[PDB]
Amino acid sequence: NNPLQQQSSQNTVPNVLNQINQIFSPEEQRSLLQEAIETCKNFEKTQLGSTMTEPVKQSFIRKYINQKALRKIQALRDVKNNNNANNNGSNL
Repeated sequence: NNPLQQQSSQNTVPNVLNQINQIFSPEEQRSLLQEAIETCKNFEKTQLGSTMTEPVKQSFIRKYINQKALRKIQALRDVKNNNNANNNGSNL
């Protein structure tokens, strides 16, 4: 009787950026973007408090959103027999 807390497979899952429109609604994405900007200021206060270029901040937001998306996907992975699917087809 070994203890069980959680278990999830780890692997590189590419082509997840295009799935951001399926994982999150655009209205939600806009809110997340605004939150990410505020988060960037939070990051700025702790580290990197000087002249910063725009792409590094943009990359930080993209990484932040992607990490959050992965957590959400993992949260939905907690249900068994649950996976993303197109759910579009026709029987003919």
